[PDB]
Amino acid sequence: PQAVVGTGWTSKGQITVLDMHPGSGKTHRVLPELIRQCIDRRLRTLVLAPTRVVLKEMERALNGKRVRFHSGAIVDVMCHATYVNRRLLGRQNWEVAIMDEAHWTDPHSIAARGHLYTLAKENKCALVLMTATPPGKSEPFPESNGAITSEERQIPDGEWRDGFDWITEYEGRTAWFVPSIAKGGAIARTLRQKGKSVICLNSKTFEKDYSRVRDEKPDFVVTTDISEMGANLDVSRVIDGRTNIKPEEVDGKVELTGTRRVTTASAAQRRGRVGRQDGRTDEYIYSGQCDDDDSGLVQWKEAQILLDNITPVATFYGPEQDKMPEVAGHFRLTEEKRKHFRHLLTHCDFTPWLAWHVAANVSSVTDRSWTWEGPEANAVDEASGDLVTFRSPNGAERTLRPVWKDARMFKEGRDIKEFVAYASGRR
Ligand SMILES: Nc1ncnc2c1ncn2[C@@H]1O[C@H](COP(=O)(O)OP(=O)(O)O)[C@@H](O)[C@H]1O
Ligand SMILES: [Mn+2]
Ligand code: NA
Repeated sequence: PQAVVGTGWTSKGQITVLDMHPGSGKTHRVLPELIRQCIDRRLRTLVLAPTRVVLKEMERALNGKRVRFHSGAIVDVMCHATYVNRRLLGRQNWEVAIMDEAHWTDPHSIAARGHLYTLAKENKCALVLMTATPPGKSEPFPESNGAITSEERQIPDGEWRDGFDWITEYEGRTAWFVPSIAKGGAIARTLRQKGKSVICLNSKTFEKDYSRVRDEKPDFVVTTDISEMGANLDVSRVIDGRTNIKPEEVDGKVELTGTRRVTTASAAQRRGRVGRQDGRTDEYIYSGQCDDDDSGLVQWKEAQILLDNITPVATFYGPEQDKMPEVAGHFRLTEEKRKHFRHLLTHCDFTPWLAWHVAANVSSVTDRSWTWEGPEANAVDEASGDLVTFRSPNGAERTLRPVWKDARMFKEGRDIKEFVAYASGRR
């Protein structure tokens, strides 16, 4: 059991980074020991899971302990997002905070470790960050429970016919990381045409399909970064193009153009899907280098948006603090507008970026004219190339043309149809 958590780790102001390689037992071994200690010492304790799947991991890992799981117990377990979103309103307090997967660059995750770091720094609580890749450390090839042979090869970027026999002549199960759902679909179509069984994991398919992997044992799992954390794919090979889709504010809009190179922490998680078992050798096949400079991504603005509205002078976790795009408190809203912000996040599935721009600028919680009164360049097109139309309750035909344009609302795991429900005032 890691050295720095024998005792004194639970002391107000203590920040414990556990740099623990993948498969090393952060979730199923170390966490139950930290909770057993916290409960014996009667310390009110917060546990933060990135995702529902890691939360369900924790429910098994903390089976037979007095713990309350959130969607007469002093340990609260919830998702990073749940914590931050609740703090946007009679807030609860804990004196120990344990964050699992504390590398995650989801804006709720950056915001939560920022708030907890700030509290720690003011002696309000003790903080434990657990991850294979602490923020600041640049290490794509961390340690494994078993050997991984890592090799650079050219990897197909879409459909292919000949020239990559090593993909289909492999005898074990593979996980192939792809930068988008669309790129995922084209890889999966080719693999199935080559007679392979394939399950696609992404935000649209996960809750139905993740549990199928264990059972069906497909030749391939074609997955986005959704599988970077707490996903057990039980594969012997990862194929990793080392790309991701990059949400970025460009000329006042959020775009999803093109690909960025992954961060070391992402490459490590992707490689981390294999080498989980000693006495087995697994493969990690990759293409090209990593890039730890993700400062231009909208996630940092979205993290500050969330952090400024859940708060001394609050900062990001120290290593990430260079990436706060504005002076602390810049994005704080009035109470009344934070209420609107929280509604749009929790009930309308808005990005933090869009929810902030709407709540800061719009007169009423009932106004929808912002969805059609944007500049002509912001008009949203259907697949067939026609501009999306819908009807306000008075029967007026509108073209979807939002003042604030976030491409994430109209592709890659969200549908135009759900935004139209909101724009037409059905919400
Ligand atoms: N106390 C325990 N009870 C049950 N399984 C455990 C326990 N400790 C470790 N394991 C198992 O050992 C492995 C630990 O890896 P895991 O906790 O996923 O690592 P990490 O979170 O550091 O990536 C898993 O297969 C887990 O189920
Ligand atoms: Mn884990
Ligand atoms: Na399928």
